[PDB]
Amino acid sequence: SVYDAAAQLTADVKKDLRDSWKVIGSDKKGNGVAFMTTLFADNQETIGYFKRLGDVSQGMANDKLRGHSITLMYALQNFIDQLDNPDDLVCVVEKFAVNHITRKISAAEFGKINGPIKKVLASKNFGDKYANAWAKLVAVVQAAL
Amino acid sequence: SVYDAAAQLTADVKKDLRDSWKVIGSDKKGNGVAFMTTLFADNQETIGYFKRLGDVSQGMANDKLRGHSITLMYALQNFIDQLDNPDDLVCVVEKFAVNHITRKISAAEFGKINGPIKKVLASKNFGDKYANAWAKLVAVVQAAL
Ligand code: HEM
Ligand code: HEM
Repeated sequence: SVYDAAAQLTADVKKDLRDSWKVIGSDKKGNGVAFMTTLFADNQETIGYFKRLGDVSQGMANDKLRGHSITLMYALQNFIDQLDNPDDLVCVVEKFAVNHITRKISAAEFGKINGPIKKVLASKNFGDKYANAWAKLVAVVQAAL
Repeated sequence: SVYDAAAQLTADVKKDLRDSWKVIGSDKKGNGVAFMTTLFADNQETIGYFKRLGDVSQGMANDKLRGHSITLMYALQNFIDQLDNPDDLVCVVEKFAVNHITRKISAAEFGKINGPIKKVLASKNFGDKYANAWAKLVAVVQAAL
């Protein structure tokens, strides 16, 4: 199933992912926090999963949230680096899913990250074309949940 | 404390970490798997913590082990990237510690990774000077467990 989702990552899709990541990944702390604070603002209900982070309204200044946000970006870095080898992408995606499955995060719940990603990409001037590419990457993860 | 341990990362220690990582981080899959197989060989008692991975003697052929090994390298990449800012290094280290604390991995247990790191580093022509540099980085994580 994960392999089938990975099949949607065509040559053009992988190219758009790498080009956008070249910019997005250049500031992991800034964009990582941007992803999270946008998620919490557009889908307040997701905050229920992050009680451990404490006062998330503090944003960047919250050490726990900042730590989580930076770390989140290295999972994407991992995914992006394995794009040319389906076997490695799949094993890393399934490895990543383990803890999220334990947390009872469904594919539908995980999909809520698409909105924030689209908004952050747009703030960097990466249009719908790029948003659709990232949605496909997220779909690979969703297939493992 | 983790804040006191982070201060132990002096100028030259950070420099040796970067120079060695430039080579070691070049092949995350190969070196990551080497780290793990060496750990399981020198400390068979730690295999119990990785029951989910299955037959760990299969090495590279074991998809779950390969997935974990590659992922492990991105945590180190994270640490190396935060060396410039002690505040970020600390929040990233504490974030990383959460799941290991939940698994009841003690500071002493975590320290068993020092052997494997020294051996892989030696196989790449990086001697004691570098092994000790990495031990100091590992000590920062140990302080958070
Ligand atoms: C593309 C998006 C995402 C990425 C790359 C990502 C990445 C990560 C990473 C690397 C970790 C640390 C390792 C672990 O514990 O598994 C993590 C932890 C976690 N993730 Fe995900 N995640 C994403 C989306 C989500 C979403 C949408 C939710 C919830 C609706 C979620 C909830 C969690 C929680 C609760 C933790 C633990 C936080 C803590 O207490 O420190 N993740 N995630
Ligand atoms: C250089 C040291 C190490 C690094 C960088 C590292 C990194 C990681 C990462 C990134 C994960 C995935 C995220 C998570 O679930 O927390 C993880 C999982 C894990 N780590 Fe650590 N780790 C290290 C050493 C150890 C040691 C020494 C043990 C115990 C003897 C250990 C036991 C575990 C276990 C059991 C898992 C879950 C494996 C699975 O079911 O997939 N780790 N570690």
